[PDB]
Amino acid sequence: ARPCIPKSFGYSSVVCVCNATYCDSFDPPTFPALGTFSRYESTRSGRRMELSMGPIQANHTGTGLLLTLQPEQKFQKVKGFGGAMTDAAALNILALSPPAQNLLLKSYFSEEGIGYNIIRVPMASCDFSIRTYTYADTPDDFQLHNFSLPEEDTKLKIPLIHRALQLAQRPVSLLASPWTSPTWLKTNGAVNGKGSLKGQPGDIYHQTWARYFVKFLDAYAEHKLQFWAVTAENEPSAGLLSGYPFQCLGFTPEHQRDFIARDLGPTLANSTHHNVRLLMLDDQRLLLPHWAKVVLTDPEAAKYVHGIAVHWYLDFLAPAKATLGETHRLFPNTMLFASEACVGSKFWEQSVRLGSWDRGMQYSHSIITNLLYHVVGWTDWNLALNPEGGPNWVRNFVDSPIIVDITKDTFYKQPMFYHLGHFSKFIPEGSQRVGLVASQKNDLDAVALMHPDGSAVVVVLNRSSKDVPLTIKDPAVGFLETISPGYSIHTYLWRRQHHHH
Ligand SMILES: *[C@@H]1O[C@H](CO)[C@@H](O[C@@H]2O[C@H](CO)[C@@H](O)[C@H](O)[C@H]2NC(C)=O)[C@H](O)[C@H]1NC(C)=O
Ligand SMILES: *[C@@H]1O[C@H](CO)[C@@H](O[C@@H]2O[C@H](CO)[C@@H](O)[C@H](O)[C@H]2NC(C)=O)[C@H](O)[C@H]1NC(C)=O
Ligand SMILES: NC[C@@H](O)CNS(=O)(=O)c1ccccc1F
Ligand SMILES: NC[C@H](O)CNS(=O)(=O)c1ccccc1F
Ligand SMILES: NC[C@H](O)CNS(=O)(=O)c1ccccc1F
Ligand SMILES: *[C@@H]1O[C@H](CO)[C@@H](O)[C@H](O)[C@H]1NC(C)=O
Ligand SMILES: [K+]
Ligand SMILES: [K+]
Repeated sequence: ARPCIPKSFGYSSVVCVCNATYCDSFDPPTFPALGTFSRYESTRSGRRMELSMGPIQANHTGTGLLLTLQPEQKFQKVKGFGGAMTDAAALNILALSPPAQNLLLKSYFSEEGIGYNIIRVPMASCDFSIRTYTYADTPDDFQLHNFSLPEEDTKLKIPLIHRALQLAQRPVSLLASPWTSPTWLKTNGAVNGKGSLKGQPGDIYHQTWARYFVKFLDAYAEHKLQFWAVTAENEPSAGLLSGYPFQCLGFTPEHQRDFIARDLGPTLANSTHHNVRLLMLDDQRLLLPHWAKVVLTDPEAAKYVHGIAVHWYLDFLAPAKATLGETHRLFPNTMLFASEACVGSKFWEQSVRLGSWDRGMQYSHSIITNLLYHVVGWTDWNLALNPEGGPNWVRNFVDSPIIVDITKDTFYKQPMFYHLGHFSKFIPEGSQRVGLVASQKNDLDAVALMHPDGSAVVVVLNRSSKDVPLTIKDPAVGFLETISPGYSIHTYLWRRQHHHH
């Protein structure tokens, strides 16, 4: 509908520049007729989700690389894609003028944008906050009579969530996660540092903490927001670490098991919010499968846990087959969901690299890895940051797919935004991953899914410098002759006519 306005900041690719009167956008989503495919292309050279169409052909005479769709080989159903409405993201979005705020939110949540259908909401403050607070800071209030939402929620986050929901045609799911409890429930009496809930699961401290979740859901329900899921704690391993710099609450896996079994599971199930799903872990994948074994081999905890939330720190390496693969093998009925991903977190990495194609490729490669290892969704971290990668009260700056520059009333869409978009826009909730088989060894990364209405989507990532000709075969439909240019990502969509073999 409106093309990217590119700008270079001296990194490998460009950002797209948006402001109070202009942002790139798509037309309303339409499928090509039977016999035609749609291709959306982004390239390092600067193409940004450019649409082209081609014929599906009955015949293929070539002998080069063939990717054959396996539409009856079915894997996981997809919950969706989105990102996090932290205090930092809310402050950056609202620092824009109302026209630019609108264009930013449309970029993410509308059908003329990339179709996000998940928002992660911190329960009170985290590092991406400028004030440290919980919802029940008044000490020894075990019945939580003074629980209440501050303006960070009522004036910033809740109104923005409502605006996102109005722009979305897809139903949006909210996920909530706490970082710290009130300090009077913790062993160390501080929001950060090494410390856990006082006492033992099943006691007053633990019962109060579980009740805080229900008060949170109650308070958001007064504002007409309902949650799809909650996690039992953001990064429970972090609060076991001496000197941890920001809000945390430490649980060993046995502690989380007992908390869920004795306190959180029973309290949620006894509430009006009993349909809210509970996700365990909410931490890095190398804690799996150990954490899953500890929690899910206890039948009393197991009966409360709907899924396992995992974090992706894209600056780091970790095995996927031994963590996500093994967890799926051992616990195939417990969904895996990626609840946070970020890049640029190491202190020595420039937090915001405007126009980094490499960070874009890290994002899409991670998403493909995630989907090939049975994960049902992918959630980015902060929806928007400033050019420092903040604000952040401990200076823990990081990158974001949208960077806001208040001094120019401008925001910049990073390659990461488009890499994520190649998935979020084209994979509706309820899509199912299907198999995709290469005829010969090759350098491409790819994934195939089927929409709820039977349509096909294939994402093809080329992290190499070399242009790779290829053909996609859909046994029921025909052949798509294409090329994967060096340093590109493509999404292919087509309708699948009924066909008998
Ligand atoms: C927002 O950005 C747009 C796009 O860059 C600006 O519009 C451009 O302005 C230059 C300078 O006058 C023109 O030469 C271009 O033709 C314009 N392009 C388009 C597509 O309109 C616009 O001025 C900016 N708006 C604000 C409020 O700063
Ligand atoms: C389970 O939830 C019910 C909600 O009905 C709680 O029952 C109420 O508890 C409050 C005090 O906490 C009383 O003022 C009400 O009279 C109770 N209502 C009824 C209908 O009995 C109950 O406390 C919860 N149980 C837990 C958390 O163990
Ligand atoms: N030509 C295939 C090869 O390049 C690997 N790509 S892949 O199969 O898509 C893939 C598998 C596992 C994790 C991430 C991945 F990207
Ligand atoms: N994982 C979420 C947690 O709130 C920490 N925020 S962060 O963006 O991941 C991060 C940034 C900089 C340095 C270290 C970090 F962990
Ligand atoms: N429209 C949102 C829907 O839930 C799925 N969208 S879609 O089918 O992948 C699509 C098709 C054509 C053009 C753009 C698209 F996004
Ligand atoms: C495909 O091949 C066969 C001939 O072997 C025939 O159906 C047709 O001529 C070819 N072309 C198309 C577009 O079907
Ligand atoms: K309060
Ligand atoms: K950094």
